[PDB]
Amino acid sequence: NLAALRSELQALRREGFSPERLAALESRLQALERRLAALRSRLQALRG
Amino acid sequence: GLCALRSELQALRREGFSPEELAALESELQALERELAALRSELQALRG
Repeated sequence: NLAALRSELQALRREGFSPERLAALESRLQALERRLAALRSRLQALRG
Repeated sequence: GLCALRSELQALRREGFSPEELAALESELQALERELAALRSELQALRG
């Protein structure tokens, strides 16, 4: 579902939408992914 | 994606992990869930 958000983000960049909000949405998406990866490593740490 | 981390967290509770142990993980999960819902509404905000 995250890649689906990236597809919608890129589609908005192709359609020439607001660069200020698409940039904040991109950096917000990069932050959420970098926090999901850390949350995966914590649950995985309980098994190794 | 994020759905697997929810199932991975719910399964830990099924494995005997008390809600106090996963409190840091369940609060980080919900913080990303609402982050995901906010990012989706921001997408509709541009198309709006």
